[PDB]
Amino acid sequence: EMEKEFEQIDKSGSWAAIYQDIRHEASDFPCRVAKLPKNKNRNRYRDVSPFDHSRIKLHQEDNDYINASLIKMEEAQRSYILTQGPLPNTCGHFWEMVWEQKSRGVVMLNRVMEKGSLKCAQYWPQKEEKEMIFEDTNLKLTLISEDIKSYYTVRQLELENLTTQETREILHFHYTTWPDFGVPESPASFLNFLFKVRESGSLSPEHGPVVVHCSAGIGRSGTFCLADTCLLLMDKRKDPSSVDIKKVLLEMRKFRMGLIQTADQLRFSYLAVIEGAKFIMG
Ligand SMILES: O=C(O)C(=O)N(c1ccccc1C(=O)O)c1cccc2ccc(O)cc12
Repeated sequence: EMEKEFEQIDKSGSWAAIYQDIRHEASDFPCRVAKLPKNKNRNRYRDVSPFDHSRIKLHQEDNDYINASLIKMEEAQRSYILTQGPLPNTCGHFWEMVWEQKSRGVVMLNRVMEKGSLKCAQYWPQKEEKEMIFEDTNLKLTLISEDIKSYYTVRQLELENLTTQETREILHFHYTTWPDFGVPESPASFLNFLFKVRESGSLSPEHGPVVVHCSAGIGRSGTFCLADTCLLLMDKRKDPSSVDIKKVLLEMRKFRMGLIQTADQLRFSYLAVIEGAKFIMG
């Protein structure tokens, strides 16, 4: 029982202590390509880089670098591409990846501006009549429709490979209510957001992996992925009480560094899963 474990950590207020153990045990792999001088401007943060073994490679002979990692959960049979919020110069790389990986959905967990500063480039068109064109990767992006709700917004986008004239419908799932500081009050809205993404089929195997991001693509993105897999795992195994979130997180951390950046975030992940399990259980 993780809820029981939850109350023990809260009781003895040892969240920070536990988050730190996870941090210490976490994997550590080379990020050589990410550190190459040529890719300097392709990274938003100096300390957040994709391990070389799990990075996403753009299908171009020039520079195949993009700060994104493929997190493959074998047991859950769920894959996710966690990446940083694109930069002024990597928006075309970002959509090239979505196209190349055959992604159906894009999950954004932050706002373009937070705490008074740019946390992500405006990488999608805000008006139907103002489509965007990324000349470097020869891609056209069009806002087909948008649905703004209290806690999030779903956008229907059309991505066209100008080279082939081929087009695909991309679902933009944007969580707009994540607090500037700390984590959400209750996991409620977050979980609903997750289920909406699920319902879309964006997380399903008949499509490429979903593309998730916030600013660094490790903190909030990690929460989204950790929560989803754990819930899925409790839905698959014979004993849902066997799903160890700390264990799952460490497994994901073999694919990208720093998933879950704070003890608050970790605590929140527990809430999300515990609260999500009460509903998803039936
Ligand atoms: O974009 C992220 O991965 C995010 O999770 N980060 C956070 C880290 C600690 C506390 C809160 C957050 C948050 O945004 O909810 C971040 C991780 C790594 C580097 C970051 C640089 C700037 C920033 O605003 C958030 C970062």
